Amino acid sequence: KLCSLDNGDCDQFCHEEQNSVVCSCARGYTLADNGKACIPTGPYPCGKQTLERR
Amino acid sequence: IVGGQECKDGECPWQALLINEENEGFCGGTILSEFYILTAAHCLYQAKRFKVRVGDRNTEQEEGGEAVHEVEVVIKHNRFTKETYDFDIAVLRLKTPITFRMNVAPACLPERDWAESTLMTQKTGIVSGFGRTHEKGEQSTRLKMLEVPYVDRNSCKLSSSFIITQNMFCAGYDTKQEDACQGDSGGPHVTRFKDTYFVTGIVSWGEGCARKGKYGIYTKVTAFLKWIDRSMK
Ligand SMILES: C[N+](C)(C)CCCN1C(=O)[C@@H]2[C@H](C1=O)[C@H](c1ncc(-c3ccc(Cl)s3)o1)N1CCC[C@@H]21
Ligand code: NA
Ligand code: NA
Repeated sequence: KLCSLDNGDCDQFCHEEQNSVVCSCARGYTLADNGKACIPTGPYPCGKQTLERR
Repeated sequence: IVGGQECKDGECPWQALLINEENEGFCGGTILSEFYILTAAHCLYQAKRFKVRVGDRNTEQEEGGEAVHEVEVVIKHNRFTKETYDFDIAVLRLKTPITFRMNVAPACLPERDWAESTLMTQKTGIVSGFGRTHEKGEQSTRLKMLEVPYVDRNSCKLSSSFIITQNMFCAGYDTKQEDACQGDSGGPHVTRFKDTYFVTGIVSWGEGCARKGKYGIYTKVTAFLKWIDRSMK
């Protein structure tokens, strides 16, 4: 499985291992249990437009 | 910004504005965290003294969300050269921390190898600022953004009267009249990946604005991701 096809299914960073991919996330996000999604840890995570007026 | 469109509410929340002795904007910046702004080293020579405004979309209206921050430390790249604008990067540490809120949020710093394989290989990035709306014009009172295609390095070098180093990249259009401009320099070039915006460039220089056969020149942030991390401690 490869980062060159759909970014390895990763929401953010993807890196290839011998057989597999490993996903990771920027500071302010936690990698989800599924190993793919990036879950914000606060209301103003990096790189997100501020569209939900709190 | 020449061409493009006005940023919509919440859509450019990492934009910072460097303001001179007058509260006039002269350069942009990118919010990286509560304490740090990314800008161009060449911006540091454009005003004797300056502060940083965040949360502003309209410089002639008080929305209520705007804040001004003083600079505690300037961290200029030690290889910056005025002659060529090589190494055109600086980080500012603010005296007081930014409170993130509507129109005030950081852009993400990507991992280098993934940025190279995944962001820099996208069709386009986005540049923003309050700069001039045409080469000989006036600065925009409203924050604008613009989608700019990545331009290949060979084409970049051929088009330029000045050296393009590997710390620079081109973006924009050959003949279409859309570009960054004076007053945008130091500001953000970001690349979208699945609805998240990552820092990819710093507005650095151009031969005029939106000229035929010329492109916008940007500091290549991938070359400086380790330097940024060190600078931010
Ligand atoms: C050969 N070089 C020394 C690198 C040329 C540098 C020219 N340079 C400046 O001196 C800066 C910057 C610029 O392009 C800036 C400027 N003019 C056009 C632009 C841009 C157009 C497209 C961009 Cl991306 S950045 O930036 N100038 C207006 C105020 C300061 C001065
Ligand atoms: Na305002
Ligand atoms: Na052009």
